Amino acid sequence: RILPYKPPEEREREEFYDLWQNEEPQPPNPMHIPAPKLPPPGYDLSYNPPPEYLPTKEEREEWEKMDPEDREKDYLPTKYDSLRKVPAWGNFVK
Amino acid sequence: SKAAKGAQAKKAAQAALKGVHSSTTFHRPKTLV
Amino acid sequence: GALKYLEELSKKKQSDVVRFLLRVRCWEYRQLNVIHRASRPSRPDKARRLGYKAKQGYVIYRVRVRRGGRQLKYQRSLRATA
Amino acid sequence: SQPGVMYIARLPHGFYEHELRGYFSQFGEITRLRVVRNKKTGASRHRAFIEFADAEVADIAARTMDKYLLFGHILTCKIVPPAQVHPDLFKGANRRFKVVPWNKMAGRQLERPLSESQWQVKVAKEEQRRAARAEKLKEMGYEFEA
Amino acid sequence: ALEKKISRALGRGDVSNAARLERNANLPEKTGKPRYTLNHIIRERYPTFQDALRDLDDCLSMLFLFANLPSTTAVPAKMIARCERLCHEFQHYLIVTHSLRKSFLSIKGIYYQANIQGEDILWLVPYKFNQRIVGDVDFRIMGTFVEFYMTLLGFVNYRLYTSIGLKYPPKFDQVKDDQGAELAAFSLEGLNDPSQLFANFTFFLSRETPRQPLEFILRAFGCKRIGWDAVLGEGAFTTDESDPRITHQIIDRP
Amino acid sequence: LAAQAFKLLNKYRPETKQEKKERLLREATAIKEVSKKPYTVKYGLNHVVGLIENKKASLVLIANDVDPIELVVFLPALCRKMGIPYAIIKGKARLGTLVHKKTAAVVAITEVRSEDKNELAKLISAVKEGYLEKVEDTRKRWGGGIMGFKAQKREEKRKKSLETAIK
Amino acid sequence: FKRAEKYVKEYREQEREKIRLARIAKQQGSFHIPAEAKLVFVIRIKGINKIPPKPRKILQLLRLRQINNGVFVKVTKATAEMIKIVEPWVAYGYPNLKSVRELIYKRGYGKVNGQRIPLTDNAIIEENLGKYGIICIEDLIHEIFTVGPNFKQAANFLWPFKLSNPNGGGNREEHINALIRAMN
RNA sequence: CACAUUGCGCCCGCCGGUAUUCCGGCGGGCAUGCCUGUUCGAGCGUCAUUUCAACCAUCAAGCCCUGGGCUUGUGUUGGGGACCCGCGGCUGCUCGCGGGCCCUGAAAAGCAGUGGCGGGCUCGCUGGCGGGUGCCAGCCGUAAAACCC
Repeated sequence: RILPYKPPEEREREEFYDLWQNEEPQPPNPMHIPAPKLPPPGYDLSYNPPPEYLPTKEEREEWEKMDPEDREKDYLPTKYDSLRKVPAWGNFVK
Repeated sequence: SKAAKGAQAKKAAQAALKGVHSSTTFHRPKTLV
Repeated sequence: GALKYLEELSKKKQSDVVRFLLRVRCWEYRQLNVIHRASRPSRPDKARRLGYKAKQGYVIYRVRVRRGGRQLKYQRSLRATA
Repeated sequence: SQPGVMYIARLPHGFYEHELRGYFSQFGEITRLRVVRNKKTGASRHRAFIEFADAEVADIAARTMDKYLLFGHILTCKIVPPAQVHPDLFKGANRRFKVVPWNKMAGRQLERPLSESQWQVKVAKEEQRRAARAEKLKEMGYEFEA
Repeated sequence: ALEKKISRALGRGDVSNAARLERNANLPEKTGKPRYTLNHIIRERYPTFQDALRDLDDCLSMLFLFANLPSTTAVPAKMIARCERLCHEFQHYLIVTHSLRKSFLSIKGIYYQANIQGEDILWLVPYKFNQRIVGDVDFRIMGTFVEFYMTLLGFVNYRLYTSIGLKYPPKFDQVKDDQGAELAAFSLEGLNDPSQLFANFTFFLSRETPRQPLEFILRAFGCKRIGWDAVLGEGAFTTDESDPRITHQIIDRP
Repeated sequence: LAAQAFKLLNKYRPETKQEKKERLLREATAIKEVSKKPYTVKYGLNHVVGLIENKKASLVLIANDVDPIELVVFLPALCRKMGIPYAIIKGKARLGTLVHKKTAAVVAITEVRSEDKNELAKLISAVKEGYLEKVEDTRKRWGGGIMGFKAQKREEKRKKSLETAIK
Repeated sequence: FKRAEKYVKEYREQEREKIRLARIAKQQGSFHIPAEAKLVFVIRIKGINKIPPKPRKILQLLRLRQINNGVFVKVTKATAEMIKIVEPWVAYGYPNLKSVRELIYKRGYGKVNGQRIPLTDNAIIEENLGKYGIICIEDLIHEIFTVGPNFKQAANFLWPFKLSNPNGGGNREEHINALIRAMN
């Protein structure tokens, strides 16, 4: 009726399924407003983009000088000669 | 001088014997229902 | 034997300790309601002797009734009224 | 200007000069302090004397730490009356008592070479020591040669 | 109520009862799994595997970022390890199925697009660096998101592996994990254009190249014979750079 | 003194219900497949008073906040009469968490182990000197009468309202 | 307010570091370790408050000033002496490759002009180092793990790793990996 | 809830009508005193909270005449008693170093005495030099060194 004594070391030593097991299509409710998907990455983002996209030094200076949360785009294209020279993005987590 | 010394001695005594640890209106708090 | 010590102490009522306790406790009861739940017996020896057990189900309620007479004398007691 | 002398006894091992100074300077202002130690070995005799600037401070400290249990030691803090304070009691106060290897000194003194002409007149003197040994051995009955 | 009881026992000093009530509380700090079971929430949010695949975008973005991120109180070390394990398992499914389609390199990191059951799935993985945590970044919100998406991706991987026929979860060895096998620490056993591009080749990775991205890409599109320097970790087919039976070798040194 | 007494008594705390059940299960399993006398802190007013009258208690600790007080008001006098060292500690909850309850009005140490006999004897000496000497100095006098500024001023007001002209 | 209990406590403690240091000095080379030039991670943790001058200087040299710090050191004879001296205040062991990767990537920083800079670009890596041939973070990892000629410069470049208190988690050999997992 | 009018509130859910918002209807609920328990609390009611913990070598290295033995591994509360000794100084008396016997709760009421190297402090002379210092939780044994930097 009751389990026998078992030592603490043995107790510590001793101590998945399909969610859609019965899956059926359901009507879509009309109050749900799905969040828009993020736009695909563009030609500006690549580390070695086509050279026409790159900004000039004066535009880069203005971009760096102007305060954050005030820009049309949150980045400027930058050409790098190699992936080792490609640095980590500063605002990834933010 | 003497008052400061006496106050320091009394403060040390109290620390040794007891340790160092030592709007306006009222409404019924909203408890969980 | 603590209940025996309390029995003798309660027999000594006008003694200084018991008189002091009865005074400050009478003031408390006068500040409280006329009938109120008492969390525990104020006289545990008397309660256990009269049959109070510390189970779930035994409740103690304290009550104050005005003393005196109605020159007519009531046949029942203030205990019965309480 | 009333100096106050307190006698502290039953001191735990490790309740030495600097610990005493720190604790009783938390209580007040310590002018002089001297533990009692053996000259033979630099070991405390479990008592000390603290001379405070203020008599009231000394009295408060003694009353607070009289019967204090510290590391299995019931301390003994009592104020010495000024009539019973011996005038040179803090003779080695505030100084650092040093541990001297007296045994090592006596040794290297024994192995230090020196002209033993006096040690040989002392060989004659320890021969009269043997004469005393002989007179105490006459009751014994043991005769020994040289 | 359980937390109040734990504090109550701890404030009394009953350490054994505190520990028992803690194992009853099932803290993420020890378990490595989310504190609450969110199975019914996932089931009601996505009544269809297609909907699950459609939010798998942000699921993978979250999970790769927090598999790369350091450890905090909101998201513990064991939970981060589980995030990494789930991401690696999803990568194995992509490698086996050749579901990976397109890739991209940007100043933002690396973008991957795959196609699972007709749905395009994108996600961004940061470069292997020390990601900066500056400003008022609240990890508790991101911790809640991480728990939700960990449960979601776990169920998604189960369904994927069961559909393909491989057994879930894959066997995972702490020995090679410690010796640094990353994706090479999982052995996939069964239950009882894409795959030709680099199939009959042999690749070697130098010490200056991104091992995890390059290995993912090559395993996804065919190359079954890949090696790297011993520093990069275990699982390399050949560690000797001098070995002449190597077709291509990757260099990013001046 | 509270810390030292509670060090010894924490070494001699009694078993929890979980620990007792685990022990009994251990011996039952052993029997399916000869012990010394346990030493614990004694608690309960009737048990402790019996120990005191039988001079089995070596140390007694009495909580200060017992209500009704009459349950422990005689205990210091009884302990002094029987010659048993006693002390009054701030805490029936401290005492009751020393035991595995909500409140202990009084606890006692009767016998300890040989590893702690000297510690117990030293605690007896410390308690008796550094508490019983001061309470022997001040235990037979009345307490209270801690009149503050407001109370004393009210009393000059009363005295000047009564003793001056009319009563 | 400091208590007499504490005063006696540090007195007896300091007595025991004095005795232990005396034994180590007299049996110089007490630690019976086979002669191998390998890597050990050393984590400064909580210990006895009053550190004697010699362990204090050794901790200063090893940059283990603050509690919960981490340093990579090669096992030489002087290093073995220093670790045996400062054993009470440190936990040391043999790191594995995954731990090295996690420490350098997740909690890796760099020293420039006496300023902590996070290891965010191989540009700063190859600007500080690189005259020694260290072009990338994985080259730094290569030196540290497979200790090379330039381990000293690699170690001086890496700022001490400021770990976190174990969130529910002498020579410990491979279990320092578990400790690093707990604090990383 | 309400002289009870087949009228009006609030919570959860459902049904029918152009219905996510509107109308009507339907179902399950919402009295007081008190008991036991659950959970959420309030109190210038009371208490605890600056951690008196473990942490030598539960065996190692070197050896010998090959298998046993040896060596090294420095670690001791204090005080007292016309008691019994051994060796160093002292003209001598005696004083030290180590033992033999006994007593005492981890007990206690001046007795402090041995020469130095470095560092700290301070004063004079021309950063430097020379003097002092009941100071060293630094060492050593008499010079000096080490530590230090």
